[PDB]
Amino acid sequence: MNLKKYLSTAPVVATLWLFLTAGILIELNRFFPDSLFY
Amino acid sequence: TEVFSLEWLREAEIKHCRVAMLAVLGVIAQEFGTFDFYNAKSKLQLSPDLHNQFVQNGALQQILLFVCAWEFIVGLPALIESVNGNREPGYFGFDPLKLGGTVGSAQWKRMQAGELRNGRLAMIAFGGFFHQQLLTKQGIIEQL
Amino acid sequence: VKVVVDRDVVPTSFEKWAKPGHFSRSLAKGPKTTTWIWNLHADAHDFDSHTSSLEEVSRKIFSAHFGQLAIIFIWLSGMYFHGARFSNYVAWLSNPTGIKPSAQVVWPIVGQQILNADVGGGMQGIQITSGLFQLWRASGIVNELQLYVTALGGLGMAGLMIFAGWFHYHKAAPKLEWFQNVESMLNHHLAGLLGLGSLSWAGHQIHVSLPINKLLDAGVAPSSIPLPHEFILNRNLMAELYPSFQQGLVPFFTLNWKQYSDILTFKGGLSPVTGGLWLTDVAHHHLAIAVLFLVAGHMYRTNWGIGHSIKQILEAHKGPLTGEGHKGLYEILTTSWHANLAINLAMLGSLSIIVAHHMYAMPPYPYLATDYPTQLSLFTHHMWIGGFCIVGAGAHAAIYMVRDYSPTVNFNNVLDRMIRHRDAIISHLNWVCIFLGMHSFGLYIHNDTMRALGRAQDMFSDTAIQLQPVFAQWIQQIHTLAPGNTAVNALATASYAFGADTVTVGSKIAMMPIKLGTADFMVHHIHAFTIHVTTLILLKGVLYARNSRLIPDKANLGFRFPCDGPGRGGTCQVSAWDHVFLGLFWMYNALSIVIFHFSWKMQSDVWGTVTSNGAISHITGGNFAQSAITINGWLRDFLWAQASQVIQSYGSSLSAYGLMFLGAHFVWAFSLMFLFSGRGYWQELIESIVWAHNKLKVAPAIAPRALSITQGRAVGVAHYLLGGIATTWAFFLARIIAVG
Amino acid sequence: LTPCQQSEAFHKREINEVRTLENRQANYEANSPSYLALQSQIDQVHKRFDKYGTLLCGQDGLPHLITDGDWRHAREFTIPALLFLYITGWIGWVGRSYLKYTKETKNPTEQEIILDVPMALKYMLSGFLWPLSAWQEYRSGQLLAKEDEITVS
Amino acid sequence: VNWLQEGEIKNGRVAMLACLHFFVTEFYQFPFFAGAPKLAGPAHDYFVKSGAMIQILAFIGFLEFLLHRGKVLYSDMEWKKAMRDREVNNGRLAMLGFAGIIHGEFLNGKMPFEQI
Amino acid sequence: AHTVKIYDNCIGCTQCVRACPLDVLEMVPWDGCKAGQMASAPRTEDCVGCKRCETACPTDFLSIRVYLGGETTRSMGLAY
Ligand SMILES: CC1=C(C/C=C(\C)CCC[C@H](C)CCC[C@H](C)CCCC(C)C)C(=O)c2ccccc2C1=O
Ligand code: SF4
Ligand code: SF4
Repeated sequence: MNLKKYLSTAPVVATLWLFLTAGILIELNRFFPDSLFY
Repeated sequence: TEVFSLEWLREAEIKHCRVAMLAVLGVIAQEFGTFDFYNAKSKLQLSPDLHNQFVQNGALQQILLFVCAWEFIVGLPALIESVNGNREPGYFGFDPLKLGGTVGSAQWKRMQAGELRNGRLAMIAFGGFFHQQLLTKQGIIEQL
Repeated sequence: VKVVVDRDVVPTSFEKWAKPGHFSRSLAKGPKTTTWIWNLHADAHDFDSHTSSLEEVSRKIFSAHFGQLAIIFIWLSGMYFHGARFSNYVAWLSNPTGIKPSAQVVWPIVGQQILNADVGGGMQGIQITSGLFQLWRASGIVNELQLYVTALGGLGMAGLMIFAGWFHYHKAAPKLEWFQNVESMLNHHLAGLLGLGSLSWAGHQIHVSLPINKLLDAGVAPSSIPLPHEFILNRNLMAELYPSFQQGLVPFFTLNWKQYSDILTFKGGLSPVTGGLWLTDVAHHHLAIAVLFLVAGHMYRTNWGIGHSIKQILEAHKGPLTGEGHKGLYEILTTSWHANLAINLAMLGSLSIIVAHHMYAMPPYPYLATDYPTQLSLFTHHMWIGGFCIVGAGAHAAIYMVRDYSPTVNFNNVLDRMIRHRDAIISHLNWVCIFLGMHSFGLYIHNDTMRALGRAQDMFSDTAIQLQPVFAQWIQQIHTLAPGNTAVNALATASYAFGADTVTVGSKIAMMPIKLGTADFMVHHIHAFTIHVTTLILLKGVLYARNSRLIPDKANLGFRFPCDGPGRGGTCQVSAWDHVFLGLFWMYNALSIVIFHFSWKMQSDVWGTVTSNGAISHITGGNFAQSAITINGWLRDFLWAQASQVIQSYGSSLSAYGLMFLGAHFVWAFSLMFLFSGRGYWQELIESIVWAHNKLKVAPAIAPRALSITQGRAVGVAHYLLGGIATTWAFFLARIIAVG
Repeated sequence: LTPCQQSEAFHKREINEVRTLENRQANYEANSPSYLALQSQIDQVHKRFDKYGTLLCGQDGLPHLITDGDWRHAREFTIPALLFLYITGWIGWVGRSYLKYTKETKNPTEQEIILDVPMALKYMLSGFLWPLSAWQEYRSGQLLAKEDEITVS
Repeated sequence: VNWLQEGEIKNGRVAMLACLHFFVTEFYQFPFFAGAPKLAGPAHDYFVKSGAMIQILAFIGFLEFLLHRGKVLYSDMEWKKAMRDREVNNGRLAMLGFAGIIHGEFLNGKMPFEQI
Repeated sequence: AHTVKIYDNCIGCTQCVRACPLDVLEMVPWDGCKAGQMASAPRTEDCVGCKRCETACPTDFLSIRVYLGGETTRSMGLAY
């Protein structure tokens, strides 16, 4: 119960979302290169 | 000594005593046909070092670790409160609990009948059962 | 002495974690300001700013002790792991010279794989300078299995301490009576920790030395290395490697101690095989320290009635200039948790510096002297650690006069006098600082003038013969003649930095008779200048923290306060915490000059190479025989020639130490934003942005405000240090890898 | 300034960079598995040069580009690497703004900035088509503000 | 809460449409002169030359349809139960069934789970 | 020395003389306030101008102003 309130704090939510944003980019530069088509 | 800490302590004991018994009744069951018979050539292919790093069993263990997660994510809230999850096994057990209490006078506390002894026997016996067979290659001294 | 426990005081509940700022009702009801966000973390560790019940403050700091202790154990358990999964310690165990140290690998994501330094041993990665490989070799660790078992054994001890700091609190709790047993505390720290600790490790390096000494120094392969238990299971193996083990604790009772002379010796100097101190001298050393601590650990009253006590010991020391001397110091240290921390931070801080000196002087680990990057890094590492610790000693010795000093309860007329003639202490230190400044740095201005002026530096050569080789030369000569004469049982000096003309080389120079000269008297007095100024400002913050002449009502404001106002001409930055804020800066200058001195003087005259056609050729051959006397040589031949090893590394694997070098100046100059401007202008700067935030209502409920006046300076010193260490951290780790 | 597939002074940099990498490459045995990954790394190096050649690039070997809006080089500025930043950043910004609209009500304003129910963070996905709807709501923001600002006196 | 309810239900309808969207095609690409035989054959066989043009046109048209369906939902001033209570349940039952149906074909041969 | 000027925002909560170090201000009966007190500074010759009353001053814009003026021995707070 209260563990979700601690999970809903600003630092925990911030680190969780920043982990998502950073991991997506680590996987992006590891998988396909940007195709980019004129 | 405190409430909420000893809660998880006694729970973890129960949450693993059944695991430390189905595994014993699983490791013995899988090796019931190969316990002796020339010591199964020192466990034969069941030796963990001989396994190929669990090539075919790794993708299966991942599925098991996934389902087991939500299994315990049902055990975490089913313990919370009495209603729903624990209440229906609650009055179920109360049907044998009433007869057991009748055999044991006023109430006969079932936790003294065998909640702690089974819980600790399974843990200690499985801790020793995992060292004698999986944590000793060279004996040096005879083990008795 | 009594088992007084208050079982169950604080329950185990996530309720407090749900409230951001449960530790203080002032930091809970009003989180309407941005400043509250920073106050929640600034006071998060100021435990004396919450509740005053000492039974709870002692039950909030010993918790933080076990918490920090668990963090340290989680930190150490990973070091044994990194030296097994991806490293080169086993290959380095077979080939120690050609294989450079490494225990950190990178991944192919954004082309960062250039950091994989080619160290050898079939494994690429990042070079390490933590001394892990030397410590592991001195511990007898060879196989990777011995790394993983130690790591898995570290996980258990790390978990037990979390379940201990969560035990004596949410589960158990000793009373307040358990903490006034300082007499019973020193009887278990000097005998149980120091005593049994110096004895337990002593008993290890007696049975684990031969896998390093009488094996790895002979020339056996790591596969041919026997097992550590095979030596214990068969006493005759130890008996053959050391012809004293046949007895097996028989002359130990007969007092025929000389029969244990195969492992217990007092040789001195270094070993001409390993590269550091003797592996047999350290075992005897720790045995000698262990018995001394087993004796020194029985000095205070337990519950049997015998022994002294911190009480009457201090109640007996007097002195004419002291008056009611030393009395009450028992009540000083047994009542304020703070009070113990400054003397601890002071002694332990100077201790880290002193042990740092003892590192390079006599290298205690095998293959440590030749490993120049590790040696250079470790010295300055503990150097800066003790710098922070001693300034923390001043930070809290300033806390005491403000938070826990009373003119009725705790009393020492010595500390009274330190505050009664307080204006005399700093006056003495002030004149000492000025005399050591207008000369030590004055002579720098003088010599730098003599060179650019012309023939004046030429006539300074005779004075360059003065001071240098005039003092401290006879001390080294005492140590040359100390063995044999004043040390009959020692066949070598304290270190080869003392023995003249005695050079020990293992394909690379380990130690050298550090021939002082030219400008060591100069830099040592630059040190003493930056030391006396640091002691002055911190001791000023200590004894002026209570009674101040300018503002008499000083105790009302506090410790981490801005100031008073524009009155009296201007009261600005008068807190003792600011004497620590600036004390961090003069400590910064002190440790900066000391690490410069140590680092560069090493390769100037100590570190070098050896050939048979000649004798000794340094990496930089005897440069600071002239380039140290003037300020120009410190950036003409020192700060200038270093760019060829930090920048000329993008084509190699040392490119990160150039990026951190150029990026540390960024955060350092970023500190120049907070240390120069004021909150008034910046607070006028938010309200315009808040106007734009009120235009679209995108203004947060948390009202945007500037940083606190004190928090801005705390962040300013944080960046002035972080940006003022990472540059030399990248510099000390730049040349020493290229010239290694 | 000529393209690099015709610029002979760019391919020389590819050869020179691989030449500097080759001395580090040949000191170790290629048969070792811990250094078999260097060939895959130089494969990444090789697979990187061919795409940039299509973009006009400096004759010096330093590959330049275009931001004037030229339709032949919209890939380096205008369309991809630019517009997505605007959308993605503002998909976050207008989502934050919608959260700012629901930042009042009865439950404390400080509680609704920091300790927010995770459900609002899960609703963030609402902004698929910000543009004009966000323009309407930002008009309403300026409107309901009714020029209620600070004194600045 | 309410936001999940709305999503969790719209996606349940999308599910119920997805099974019937594949029921007509799969029953057309298995028997009797099927334009697509085995599931492994026509996995990505191109057709004509434009191809992507008719795909992006279908995308734009469907986007405009949902655009109007949403803007109409904003208007009307709608509103400001047991059938809704059963629908809240079968929506969750739908979302977790339609991921597994495709997870079947993602097993290549629908047999790697049971060892061999 | 410094020039003490009292605004008309006074509530008379005595915050001046409570904060004030050397008692520059002074509470005087007044007929135009809620509590009935008004701050007045007769000993402005001894004022130092440390500006600690503006902190304890409640009003939106402070009620007790002290404009920085000349500096003398009485206003420098020096003991010599
Ligand atoms: C800039 C500055 C400020 C203002 C300092 C501020 C506003 C600090 C800003 C730091 C925060 C952390 C940046 C804002 C970032 C938010 C926390 C959002 C982060 C959300 C995710 C990225 C996690 C002062 O208050 C000040 C006071 C006295 C002398 C000089 C100065 C000074 O120079
Ligand atoms: S500070 Fe102003 S409002 Fe407060 S008591 Fe003094 S005059 Fe009145
Ligand atoms: S000017 Fe300074 S001394 Fe005078 S009343 Fe105000 S705060 Fe007090």
